[PDB]
Amino acid sequence: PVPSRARVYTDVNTHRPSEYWDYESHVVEWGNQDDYQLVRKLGRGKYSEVFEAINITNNEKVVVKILKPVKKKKIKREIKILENLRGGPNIITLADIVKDPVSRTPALVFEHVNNTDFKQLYQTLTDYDIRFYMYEILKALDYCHSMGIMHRDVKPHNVMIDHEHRKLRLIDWGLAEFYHPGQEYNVRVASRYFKGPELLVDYQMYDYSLDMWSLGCMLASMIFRKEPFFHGHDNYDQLVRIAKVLGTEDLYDYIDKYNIELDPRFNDILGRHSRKRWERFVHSENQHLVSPEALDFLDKLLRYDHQSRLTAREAMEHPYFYTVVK
Repeated sequence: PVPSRARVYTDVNTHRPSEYWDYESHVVEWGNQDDYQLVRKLGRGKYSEVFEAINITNNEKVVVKILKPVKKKKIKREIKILENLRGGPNIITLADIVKDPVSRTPALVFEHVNNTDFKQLYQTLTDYDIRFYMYEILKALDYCHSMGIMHRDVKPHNVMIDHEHRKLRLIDWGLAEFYHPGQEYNVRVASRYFKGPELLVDYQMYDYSLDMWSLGCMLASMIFRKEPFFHGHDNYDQLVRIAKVLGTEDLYDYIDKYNIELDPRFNDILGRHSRKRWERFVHSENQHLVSPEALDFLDKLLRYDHQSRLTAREAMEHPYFYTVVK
């Protein structure tokens, strides 16, 4: 395959001191674990467990994430990314790092986020709230991309919103990575329904624009009230579901452009499909969420060619957000 490079924030990391991105060399500053009282486990992932907790020194509600004793490399990567992004718009705030006595591993403490006030993005929102919260997610993505970081796991479960106060956080930076031009990355990132075509066709030289495809998948599910929008039964069927919408000729042009050697299974299952107009997904019960601006925006995110997709900053300038107070 031919190389690719991000068209924005291309060499951010190249120009930084090595300490910025060389997470393996990072030295952890430890707090005191007994400042935190675990209240209940909220969830369990492949690499962590998350808990509702209280900082008993000040009665503050916090979220604690105990990192499973997997590859230490991944632990330092998440910590370094969270410290580099700390204070950025809508980025979850890492307040402390303590050693859990039971797991014997680092436990990350997050402040200004709690399970009572903030909830995962599982709500059915109005047109205005979709635009408002999508703009808040874009502020987080433009910030992390501008800091040379790709999130690689954008999905509803990684967006926390306090609806009463209209606050949002982009969470779970466990799959995030530093972008370096020319670097090959693992394609086993993101949840199936949110995987970009680059991951499905095994193109490793991807970049920040992967997060923009995932965002487009979220948007399409919200405006069309179809969860998930691209509902593949496995990774092979996931690309067929995308191709039934966007067509196979632009997919094959994308594969041709980057000289991707396609898995032969895809040539057997893809067949030939033409692009559908978005109005094919509009019906009486979602038409109130659809506008010409929403369709144009969706169209500019959901493009096979990762270099052609809107970037997070270009998305912030799009007409879909003109109505959002900024």
